[PDB]
Amino acid sequence: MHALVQLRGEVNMHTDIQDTLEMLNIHHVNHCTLVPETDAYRGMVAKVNDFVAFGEPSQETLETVLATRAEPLEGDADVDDEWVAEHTDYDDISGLAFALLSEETTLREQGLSPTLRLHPPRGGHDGVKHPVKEGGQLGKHDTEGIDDLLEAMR
Amino acid sequence: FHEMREPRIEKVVVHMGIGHANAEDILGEITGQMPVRTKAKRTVGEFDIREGDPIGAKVTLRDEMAEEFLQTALPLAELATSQFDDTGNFSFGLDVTVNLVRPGYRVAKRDKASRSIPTKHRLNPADAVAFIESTYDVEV
Amino acid sequence: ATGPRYKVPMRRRREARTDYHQRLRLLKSGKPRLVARKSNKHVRAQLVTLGPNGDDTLASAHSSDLAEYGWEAPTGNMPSAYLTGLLAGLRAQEAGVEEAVLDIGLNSPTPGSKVFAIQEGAIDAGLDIPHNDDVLADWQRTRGAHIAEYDEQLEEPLYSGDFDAADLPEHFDELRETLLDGDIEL
Amino acid sequence: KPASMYRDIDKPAYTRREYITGIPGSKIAQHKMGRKQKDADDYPVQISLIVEETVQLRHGSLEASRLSANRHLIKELGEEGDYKMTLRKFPHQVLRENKDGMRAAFGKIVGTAARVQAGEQLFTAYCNVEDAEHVKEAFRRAYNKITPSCRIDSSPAGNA
Amino acid sequence: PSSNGPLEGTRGKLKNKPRDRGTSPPQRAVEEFDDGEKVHLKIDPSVPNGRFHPRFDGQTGTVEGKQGDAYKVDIVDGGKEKTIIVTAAHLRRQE
RNA sequence: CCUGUCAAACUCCAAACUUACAGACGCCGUUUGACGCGGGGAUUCCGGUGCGCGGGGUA
RNA sequence: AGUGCAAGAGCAAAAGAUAGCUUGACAGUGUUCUUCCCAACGAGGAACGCUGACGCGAAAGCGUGGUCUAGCGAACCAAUU
RNA sequence: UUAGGCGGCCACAGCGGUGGGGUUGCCUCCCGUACCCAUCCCGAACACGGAAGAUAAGCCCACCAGCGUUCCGGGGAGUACUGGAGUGCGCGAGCCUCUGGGAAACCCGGUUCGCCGCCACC
Ligand SMILES: [Cl-]
Ligand SMILES: [Cl-]
Ligand SMILES: [Mg+2]
Ligand SMILES: [Mg+2]
Ligand SMILES: [Mg+2]
Ligand SMILES: [Mg+2]
Ligand SMILES: [Mg+2]
Ligand SMILES: [Mg+2]
Ligand SMILES: [Mg+2]
Ligand code: NA
Ligand code: NA
Ligand code: NA
Ligand code: NA
Ligand SMILES: [Sr+2]
Ligand SMILES: [Sr+2]
Ligand SMILES: [Sr+2]
Ligand SMILES: [Sr+2]
Ligand SMILES: [Sr+2]
Ligand SMILES: [Sr+2]
Ligand SMILES: [Sr+2]
Repeated sequence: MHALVQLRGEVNMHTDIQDTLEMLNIHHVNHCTLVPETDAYRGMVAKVNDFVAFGEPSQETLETVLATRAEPLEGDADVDDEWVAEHTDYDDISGLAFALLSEETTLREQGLSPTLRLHPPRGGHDGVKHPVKEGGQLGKHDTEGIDDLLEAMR
Repeated sequence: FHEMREPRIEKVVVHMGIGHANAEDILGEITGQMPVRTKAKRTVGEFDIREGDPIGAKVTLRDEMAEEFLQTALPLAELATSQFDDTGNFSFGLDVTVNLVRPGYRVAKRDKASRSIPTKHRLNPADAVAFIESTYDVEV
Repeated sequence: ATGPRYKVPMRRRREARTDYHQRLRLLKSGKPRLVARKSNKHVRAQLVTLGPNGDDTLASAHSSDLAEYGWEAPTGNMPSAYLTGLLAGLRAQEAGVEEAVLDIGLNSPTPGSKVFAIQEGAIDAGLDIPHNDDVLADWQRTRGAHIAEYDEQLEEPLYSGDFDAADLPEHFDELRETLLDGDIEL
Repeated sequence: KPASMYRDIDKPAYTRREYITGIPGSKIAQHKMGRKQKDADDYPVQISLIVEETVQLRHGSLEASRLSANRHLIKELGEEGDYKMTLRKFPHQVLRENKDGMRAAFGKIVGTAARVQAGEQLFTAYCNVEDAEHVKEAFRRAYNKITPSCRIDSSPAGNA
Repeated sequence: PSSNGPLEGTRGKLKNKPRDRGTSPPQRAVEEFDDGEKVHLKIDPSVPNGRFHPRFDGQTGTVEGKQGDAYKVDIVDGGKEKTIIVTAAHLRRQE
């Protein structure tokens, strides 16, 4: 399960690449989605590779982001252990985080909006004109690199 | 093994390449059977621009007709090694061609499952000169 | 053989056993084929149908198993060929086959030949096969008459292993008589 | 006419003689020089002139460089010196010139050139360890008459 | 193109790989397909008749009946539905 | 045999990729009716730039 | 190689050659595609049918001109069946 | 299939080569032209009739790789080329990096001297 965050805007991006992001429920910059690691989804991320940042986050990190940015499919009801426990097949955020990372369920499946609307990266990111290996922020990241970004955007 | 390997006469073709015929009558006499006309192909400067039209005649003899002919025909020639083919054929002279081959030649002349004759079963000049020379005449 | 670009004919073409152009025209009928073959000593009839991995023979008859019903004569003649066709035809009706198209393979359509005799036999067996009567030898020849008279010009029995002296077309009748009959184990 | 006009590979390959007529003859007099009866393996030293950029070299340039190079080898080793040099490229590309404005502009045929990819050997010489420096000088004079920069690379030669 | 006949620009698609050169096997020319079957369309260079417009080479249509021995195959050219008359010699079952 | 070179109108080979059909996942539609169909009204048929691939031309 | 003529393509117990026979280069009426990719538009064209009448072949079958892609022309008027 | 017939795929099946196989069995070569039929001339072939001989052809069986072909290992080669991205480099033609794909020739070693279906048959 990889976390996907759009870091580059839609202006001038190929249309089929933009439609791919939308199919992955991402419609804005800084919006994050959780995608299972399958052959089908694999082709998709590889296609949006140059306008996003993705990788597998640590259980803790996913827990922090879920706590701070997860939302109900509808309404402004805050999402916390009590909410999770009273609306999902889990006891708390941790139970959810684990099930997501292990690809046993999805946010939509548990009555949550498929997207985590993150905040701009505190302290800024490494840039959207270069990949990770070249010092940029685009493309695949380490769990530590991905956690660094997601935590900065908490 | 030797019986089905010892040569024989497939056919004796006698033909007169004229070039415009009246010569059929002698072939009909010297061989004993009806001859056939010979047409040419391709236009020719030597006033031979007519593709299909009499230009020669021939008679193909087999079995007795062939041998009864060679008996009185071979003595009229002076066979030599060069006068022999690479397949074991020889022709002299009015041309006179003798086609020799082994028993199961039919395998290449039949319609169904025909097949080409293996070089091993193909007659040889050596085997040819022999067989023939081994019957009323000399070599080189 | 010569190189990469070299074109080798289909196997059955180089073996000189299948005339594909005639084959295709045959298959276009949509009907089973009455495949008539012949060897120096024998004659074979098969009802072949098209199949996924190759043709499919539904019924057939050989001149050999003709004896199985009372035949002590040679098996490479006209009477032989006809009866074989009839035998194959009868078995054809057994398996539910009702019509066919003559496939003489690489044999010649000579009038009164054996492949046409095999056809007349298969047709009398009740099979519906497109044909032409004035191409079939006359009844008597099928029976074996032509060979009887040949033996007539005797001096030395036509047949070696005395099957009979003045040969027999009347036997052909006995065998045909035995096949057209119901009983018979096809 | 300036080489700037044809030195780049900015056009389709144009070599089909069956559809092109009036192609001027080449100015290259020889492609194999020195003692062409002797093998190349019969020499201890093998030095080539390598092109550093992909380009097109017109036959008039191949001739000038080759000439100005073999000429030196002849002057330093004699009309029969124990050496041999090879110009391994032939001018297959046909060149045009639109010589009426841009209307029906397809040009008339004016010459030929050889396409050389960077890193390739244009010339190659074979000499004895003695004349190894005379050939390096012949190439120095050769690369001065062709468009790109060149490396004088010494293949078989560990006598330094 | 310089001309607009049916065989314009069909040099490749209507040429046989040298080894497939020569009269083709009768089996595929007599094959029977059922309505509803998915069939790929591809002209066989060696077969003259029963062809469709070369422009449709590569289509995977649906047999929806037949006309004589030929088959009527339904395809969707772009967004336009068309019916193609084609003989088995130029068809192949899908999958 | 050996040794030196090529092809827009060559090909024993041969991609990336484009493309037909289908299944799967995704997205979407069944009160926001999608897909498809019928009808009313148009405007439009001087385009331009970047990037990729070009063809002509010294440009 | 040949296959009437450009080019590209097709063809070998043939689509080429020869021989013989024959007039399907036939009448009626359609389906579909093309013309005009997608996407509406005529003439013209092609492939594939049904009906009628025939030719050749043992028969399957082949023949809606020449192996395939060029060789074409509205309304009004005239002549013709 | 101790030798047969009709095939599908249509060279992994081609080219070439070696060895083995047949008394009333099979396929053949083979023997022979009164007939049906046949040759622009030839019972050569086609067609018919037949068993004195034979396993030399063909054919079937076992096998060999020199040429041709198929697939595969290792090397060439993650090279050549390339879909997506870049305020990376270059005077420039052009190159590079990241991401996703990825040859061809050729060499060396293997594989390949058909596989499969239906019917018939000591
Ligand atoms: Cl047969
Ligand atoms: Cl069509
Ligand atoms: Mg909301
Ligand atoms: Mg920055
Ligand atoms: Mg092309
Ligand atoms: Mg007017
Ligand atoms: Mg008039
Ligand atoms: Mg032997
Ligand atoms: Mg710059
Ligand atoms: Na004549
Ligand atoms: Na073919
Ligand atoms: Na029309
Ligand atoms: Na044998
Ligand atoms: Sr240009
Ligand atoms: Sr220079
Ligand atoms: Sr394209
Ligand atoms: Sr036609
Ligand atoms: Sr004979
Ligand atoms: Sr400059
Ligand atoms: Sr790969």
